[PDB]
Amino acid sequence: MPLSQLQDYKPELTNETDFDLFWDNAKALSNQKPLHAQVNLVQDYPLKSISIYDVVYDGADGTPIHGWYVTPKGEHQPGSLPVLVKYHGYSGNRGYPNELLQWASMGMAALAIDVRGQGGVTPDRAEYPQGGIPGWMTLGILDPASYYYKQVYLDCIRALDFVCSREEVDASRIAVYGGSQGGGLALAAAGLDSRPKLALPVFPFLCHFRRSVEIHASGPYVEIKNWFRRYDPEHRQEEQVYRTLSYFDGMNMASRIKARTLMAITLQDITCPPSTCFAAYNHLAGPKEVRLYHDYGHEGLPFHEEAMMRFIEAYL
Amino acid sequence: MPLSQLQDYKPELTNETDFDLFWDNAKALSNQKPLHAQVNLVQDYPLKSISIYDVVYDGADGTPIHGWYVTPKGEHQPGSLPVLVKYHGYSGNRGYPNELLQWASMGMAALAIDVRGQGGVTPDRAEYPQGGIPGWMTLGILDPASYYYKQVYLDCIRALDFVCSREEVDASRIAVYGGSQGGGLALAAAGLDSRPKLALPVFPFLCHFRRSVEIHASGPYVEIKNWFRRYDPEHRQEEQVYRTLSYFDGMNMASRIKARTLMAITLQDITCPPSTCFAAYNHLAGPKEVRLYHDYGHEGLPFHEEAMMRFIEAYL
Amino acid sequence: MPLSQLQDYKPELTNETDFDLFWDNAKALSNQKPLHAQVNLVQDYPLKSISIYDVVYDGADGTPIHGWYVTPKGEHQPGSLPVLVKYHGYSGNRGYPNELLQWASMGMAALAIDVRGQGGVTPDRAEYPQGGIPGWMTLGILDPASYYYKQVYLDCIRALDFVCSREEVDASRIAVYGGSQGGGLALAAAGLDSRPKLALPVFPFLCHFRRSVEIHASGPYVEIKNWFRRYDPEHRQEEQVYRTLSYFDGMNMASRIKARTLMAITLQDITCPPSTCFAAYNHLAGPKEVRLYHDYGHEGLPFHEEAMMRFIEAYL
Amino acid sequence: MPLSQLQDYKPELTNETDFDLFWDNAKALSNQKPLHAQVNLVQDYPLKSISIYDVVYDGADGTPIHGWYVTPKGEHQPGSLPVLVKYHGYSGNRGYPNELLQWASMGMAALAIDVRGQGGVTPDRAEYPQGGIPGWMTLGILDPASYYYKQVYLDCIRALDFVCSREEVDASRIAVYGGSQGGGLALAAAGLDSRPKLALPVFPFLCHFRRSVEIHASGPYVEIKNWFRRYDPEHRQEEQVYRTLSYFDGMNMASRIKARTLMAITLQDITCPPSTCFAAYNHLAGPKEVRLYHDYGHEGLPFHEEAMMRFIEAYL
Amino acid sequence: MPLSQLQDYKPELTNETDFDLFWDNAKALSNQKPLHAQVNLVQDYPLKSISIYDVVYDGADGTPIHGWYVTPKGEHQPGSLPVLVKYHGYSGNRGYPNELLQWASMGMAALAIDVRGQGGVTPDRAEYPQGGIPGWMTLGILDPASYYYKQVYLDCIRALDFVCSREEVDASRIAVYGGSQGGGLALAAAGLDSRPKLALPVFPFLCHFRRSVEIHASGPYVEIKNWFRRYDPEHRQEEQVYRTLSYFDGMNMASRIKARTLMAITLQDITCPPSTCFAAYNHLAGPKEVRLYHDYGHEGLPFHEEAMMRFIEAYL
Amino acid sequence: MPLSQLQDYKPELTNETDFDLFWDNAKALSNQKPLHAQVNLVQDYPLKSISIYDVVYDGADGTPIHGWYVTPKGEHQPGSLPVLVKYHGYSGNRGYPNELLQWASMGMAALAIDVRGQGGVTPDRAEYPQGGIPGWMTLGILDPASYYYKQVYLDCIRALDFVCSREEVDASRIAVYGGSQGGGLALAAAGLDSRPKLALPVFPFLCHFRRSVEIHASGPYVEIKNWFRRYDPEHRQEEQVYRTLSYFDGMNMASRIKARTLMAITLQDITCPPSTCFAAYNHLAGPKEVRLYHDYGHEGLPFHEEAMMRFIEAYL
Ligand SMILES: [Zn+2]
Ligand SMILES: [Zn+2]
Ligand SMILES: [Zn+2]
Ligand SMILES: [Zn+2]
Ligand SMILES: [Zn+2]
Ligand SMILES: [Zn+2]
Repeated sequence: MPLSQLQDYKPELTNETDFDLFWDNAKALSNQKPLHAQVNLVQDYPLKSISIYDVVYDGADGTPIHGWYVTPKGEHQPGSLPVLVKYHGYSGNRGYPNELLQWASMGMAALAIDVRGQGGVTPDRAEYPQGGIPGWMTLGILDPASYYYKQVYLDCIRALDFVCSREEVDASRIAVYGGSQGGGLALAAAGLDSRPKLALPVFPFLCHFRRSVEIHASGPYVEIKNWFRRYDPEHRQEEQVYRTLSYFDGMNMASRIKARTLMAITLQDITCPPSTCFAAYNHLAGPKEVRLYHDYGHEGLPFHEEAMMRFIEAYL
Repeated sequence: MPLSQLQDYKPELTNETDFDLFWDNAKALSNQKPLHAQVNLVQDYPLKSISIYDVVYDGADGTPIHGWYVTPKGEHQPGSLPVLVKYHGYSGNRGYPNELLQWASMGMAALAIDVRGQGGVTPDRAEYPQGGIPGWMTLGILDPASYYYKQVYLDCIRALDFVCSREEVDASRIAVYGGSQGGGLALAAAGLDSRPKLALPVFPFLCHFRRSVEIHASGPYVEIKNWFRRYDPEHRQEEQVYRTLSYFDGMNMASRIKARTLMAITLQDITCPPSTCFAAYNHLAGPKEVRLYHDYGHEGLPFHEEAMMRFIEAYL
Repeated sequence: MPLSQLQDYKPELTNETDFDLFWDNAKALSNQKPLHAQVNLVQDYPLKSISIYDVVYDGADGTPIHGWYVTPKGEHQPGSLPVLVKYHGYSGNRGYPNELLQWASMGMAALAIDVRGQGGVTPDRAEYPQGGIPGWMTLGILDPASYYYKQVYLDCIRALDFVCSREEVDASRIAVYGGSQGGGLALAAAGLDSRPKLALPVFPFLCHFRRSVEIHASGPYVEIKNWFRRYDPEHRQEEQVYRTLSYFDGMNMASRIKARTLMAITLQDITCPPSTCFAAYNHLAGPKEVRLYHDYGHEGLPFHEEAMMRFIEAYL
Repeated sequence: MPLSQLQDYKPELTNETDFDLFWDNAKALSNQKPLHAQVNLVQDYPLKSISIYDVVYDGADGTPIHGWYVTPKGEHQPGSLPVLVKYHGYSGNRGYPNELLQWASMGMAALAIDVRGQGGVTPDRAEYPQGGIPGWMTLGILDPASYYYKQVYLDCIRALDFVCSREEVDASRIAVYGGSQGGGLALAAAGLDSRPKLALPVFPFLCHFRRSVEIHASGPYVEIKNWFRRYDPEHRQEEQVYRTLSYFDGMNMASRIKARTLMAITLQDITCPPSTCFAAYNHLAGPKEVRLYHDYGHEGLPFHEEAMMRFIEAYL
Repeated sequence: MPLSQLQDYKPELTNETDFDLFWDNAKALSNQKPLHAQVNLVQDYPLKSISIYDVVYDGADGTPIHGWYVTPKGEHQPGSLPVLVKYHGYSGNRGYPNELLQWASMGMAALAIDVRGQGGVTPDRAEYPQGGIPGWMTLGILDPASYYYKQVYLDCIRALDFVCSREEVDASRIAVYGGSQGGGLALAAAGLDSRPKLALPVFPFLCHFRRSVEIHASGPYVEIKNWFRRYDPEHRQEEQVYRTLSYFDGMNMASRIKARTLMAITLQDITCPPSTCFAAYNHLAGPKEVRLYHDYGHEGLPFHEEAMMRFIEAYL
Repeated sequence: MPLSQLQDYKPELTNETDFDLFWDNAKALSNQKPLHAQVNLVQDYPLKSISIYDVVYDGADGTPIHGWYVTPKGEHQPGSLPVLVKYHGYSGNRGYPNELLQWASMGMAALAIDVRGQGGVTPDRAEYPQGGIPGWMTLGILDPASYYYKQVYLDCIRALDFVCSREEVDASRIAVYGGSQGGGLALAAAGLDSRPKLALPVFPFLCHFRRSVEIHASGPYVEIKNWFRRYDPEHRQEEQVYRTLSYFDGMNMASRIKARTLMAITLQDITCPPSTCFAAYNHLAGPKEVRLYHDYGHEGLPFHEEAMMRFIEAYL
């Protein structure tokens, strides 16, 4: 897709008429299950200008979700610290505490959590009706009530609960952030919950699934293709598959975001094609900015750090 | 490693002292769990020379294992039919019933089963303490009691319980067969159970783990290397990782096989490298024969089918 | 080409006005040359349900063409058995007798032949006026009377004469099938001869030659571009190259097919692109069905075996 | 090379008798050229807990070398701040000020400089006798006095003079750090200068040149091979090429390092192969530690940040 | 862009209003530096049929440009000999004198020169305000006056002055030739100077710069993309970049060429895309002819030698 | 293999006892069959310093062999011109008359011929008993009397009868030259016939077949490996295959060469590996010289032309 085409690219929403009903039912599941947040301070870490906490809280179905919570060292009044909540890339994990340093040295608290079952210490306790393709995208794909990303989305909202359980945190100054899957999950946390003030998705995955699969996006979108290869080579269940996926689709989530958003889009990206990123961005309901990186694909953006900082200082 | 060294290659066993104890505990756990076999005749399949059953039995933890059970059509006396159990490759499934025809046309019954959680309708109900690398090789890798392949090997022994429960089947004429993961599973079945008379591993996976990994074998062995990359970059838990895997290592299973064995090894194979295949082959306790395909890798072997037919006709 | 355009794609036929006269003359060559069939029962083969014959008969120019002819065991009444003729892929051969087991267990005969000069025991005794590119697609390319595929199309017709010469065979129940080049040869056999009742081409090669070269199909179509590279850099003989190949083109054959046809088309195929396959399917002159496999390329299709067996049970 | 041998690989020093005399003459010539340091406070950076200066100093031939110099915010006591000098990888640059954040938040000053002529605003004003291969590895390669890395190794040392000219900086607590080319530059700086107290090379480039080229390392070592291709196909000038490179070789620089060294070595690295890194490590004249990452090549080492930081805290 | 559109493709010229004034200011400053042309006869080169000279003249900034100059043997009259000047590919050099033998066996003189800085003995003495990407495409890119190909273009013209100052040579029968980079230089040579009678560009590089970058052409055009990556990720300096490059574009030069031009264009070339070559061709102002090699990419064209010889004989 | 042991690598000759008898017999038949050479002068070729002839002679089995025969223009005394015979690379052809110009300008006659069946107008009249792999390496491989290179070798010896039958040629000053397959044919022409004075093989193909195959050389040796994949997966026919190829092997030919030889060997060559070329070099019987190009693979060698020209001046 050429560029002035991408910038007006606004395909029709795929949300089923029961989208909000499905979600507030899923949120009722979460409301009945307490956080039971365990927070243990790490004192053997060499950075020293920040406080580092090892965190675990219960997901809606009892899965213990692990994170790192970091603050500036020193005394903080109740409701004084802004907070950034960071979600991570497909197969990754909470990372190391020092990657939250930038946020803490701006005066902010920050949280990085594991996505259940991925390459960390957080397991996946949900049960699925059938097997799948290596990875997570195809687990429970035939029914949205059992789909892998239902409990993931709920784990991501309960991270906002954890931050607001801390009295030093200012609940009116929450940003959600992430690259790729991380960016998908920030769109969903800002789409499903009212509390986030800013969203900063970078090349978000989990957007416009039908198109992503159709144009042979690389990376984890190929799992959905491999699903059809093994389960349904004539595409007879195609409709059930894309219907299930519509409830988690970032484009549908974007139509319900009122938070101010800064999106980063990379024009040579073949894992999260920019037409899927622009699909979501142009359905954003609140004010928004975009950074277009013409010659970058799915990879590190060291220059984007400073743009995110400016944005946060201006509006958080 | 050159061919004449391949066949003198007999590295030390890595079985811990309690290998047999770990397994007969896991087996006694399976012995308390009835199979609850359900069978259902497929009506209107194009082949009318065979009867085809859609089959489900419970694993030891209650997971419903699906399969296909195929016999020559018509009457058979109790205890008359020899039987072949087929196990499938990594990520695959029970396949299609026409792939078991060959066996039925030789007057045999045959069963193919799903491996739990892979590309089939058979899910994985076991719980793991942590997440993992996409795939199944790293689930529960820190403790053999909770490791993925524990319940897989038990499902595979329970496939022998299923075929032995068929009244038409002759329980003294059972063969176990599979390629790659399939071949590893057939060495497990024959290693952990006395009933199989023949074992037909094709390029068996799950053999000589520490060598597979260190010589940088491609395919699923790479998940173990990626475990290290994410969880343990200085290899401080390498000892626990390879002691977990030793309980499941086909080289240690081979040492308890008394069945007559026909192994295929492909000399250009970078996925199940031939030194790891030879290492298990050179520890087989019973009679054995090998087919060496010099210019083939990890790929379909059209000529091998005939070689297995002759072996089966001669000895089963 | 996008799926909705693909299905309606029906380009102009390239057949020259003397297309049927050429083939009439080429068939008169075949009429001069008797078969001299030799049939020899294969002994000690492990499948005892079937009788397997090792077969040779002469091509029109005298080339000994070898095959496997397989029947159900025991005697059969004159004219009783339906028969399947199998043609193989580019560089392949007659295969192994066990690959025709499925047809015998359905109560049918079957025949698999070598294509002349390819990777079996059947040489190519035709003489060509010039050299060529490695392979067979460019031999004699400047004159259809001397082109590689004339004597090949005639050996394919003579395979049908071989089967009708068998006492047990029913001439009114002949099917022809094959994949890739075999699919092309099946199209040729049904379009040039009236005897075949069914045709089952899978992603057929030798279709819409000028398109297949122009869009840069991989695999053997590349030999034609290489021909221009070596013999005709400026495309001065372009019109004569495409004229020669128009006489062998499956799209032209398909317009003369009255047999009922089941075609498989793989949508990601880059060796036999689907626009070229559909170009033939949409010129077929008899009843037709298509199976379209969205996420497969040029590869094995284990699900298609059952679709073919059903088609043959229904219609042969 | 297998691991235990690799850990003890200590090949013979290639330094000419000349080596210290050559560098004595090059350094004396540099000391005739004032620094002419210019420093400009960056305003309107979003962080605010650090002071950020845009920095330029003269190289020994007048080239204006650019950098970022970063301190914790506020005034500091004379001679109080430890300092980290970071040199960058092949083709890169001084990066972004936020990348020096972690050093500053430990109480340290930090300087990141451009390597002359590579991907930043610092040109290269040195003149060379011939042309060369794209890149910088082959510029002046027939004469050590005109070789690209002579003015580069002097620019790096003059970075130590710029930090020492800052009143806040403690000259007895200097650490030199870098990855790849930067690891190479760090070994040179610590080897040709007596001021660095710590060296932290990550998979250093510019070590054991003759072995690097002849085991066909990837990356910029390829430029040297291409030099032979273009200028000397039969290797008649090879002894002059390797004599030149010997004055720059990290292994020869290591035998002159008395500073305490922490080296990161990647085992699968094919750009800076592990034998070349180990050759240097085993010639280091001071106290040393190694981190050996088995499953990592030429890539980011995020776990390594924590290890450098603990090392800086115990010893800087 | 398909074949019939390619041929008519005549995009708008990008030359700025001051294009002619940029170039007569660059020539003014070239005019003031005398050629200082020196020659030197090579002794026992094995071809005795030809006179072989090792040659050196000064570029406009005193860079000494080395060449091979070849004439038919013995002494010649004043003004008798026609002459062909050959420019070389990206990163290459003057070649070997045997490569000019064919032009000399036609009773011509021939000159092949090094392009400054590339893979020969000729250095580059121009100074640039910043660094660059490895290679030469990005040196001085922000400023037309400081751009790498300014002095290159001037050295290519002064090659003309060198041949025109040899007594044997006939200034009215000058041809300029070369492949890829050489093709672009030949374009610029015949477009900036009145003297060449014939131009023979082969798949010229340095043509239609914006298009070459935007369609992801391989080879050196990718350096301009890597420039934006490293220096300007949001393309805020896109305009100055392409402006600079417009002073050097073959398209703009070709407008001013009144000489007679034979252009080889390769339809599968991904380094020098046929659209950019046809853009330059359809802007030629004098007579022209084209050879369109359909199945050739960026490579040797042994058949094109004869065509160039025919064009020369007929018109030089 | 490392260079020191390459230079002393002289493995065992694989010639059978009947190697000389085989070739005695094939040459006796060849000697009974006249050449019936036709020779027609080419007109309107732009060069003029040369006389060019289109040539055709009969092979020993009746294939018409086509070539180009080139001399200095004008008349010449009987027996006065030395001659170079050029054989081409695999899939190639006689090339263009301008590529012989170099040899003509030295005062020589030059002949380039076609290899039967390859990318020219020369067909292949031989009959083979079986099929093969695409290309010509496998044709007739189970029997030396029918092997493809038997009649090629004889046609190469008949190129010498053709040049000796020309009045102007000096039969005592024949040189045979070629690269890759051409180098193999040069070695066979010098090993089978007594007339050539010089041999100039460049990276000879057709050497030490068993090694080349078993170390996985790319290019046409891969045909022999593909022969085992298709015909003989378990290598039951490996000694018949290598016995056939031993009759054609350049290493065995080299044992019988009396002529003076200049060999170019490329050290990074993966198509014609250097140990296979050294195996031949080290069995040469007469005097010899080598040029080792250390960083070159299977590609053009523009510096080698001059060294060959020096060799020919010195010794022809
Ligand atoms: Zn959707
Ligand atoms: Zn182990
Ligand atoms: Zn056509
Ligand atoms: Zn050295
Ligand atoms: Zn432009
Ligand atoms: Zn041999």
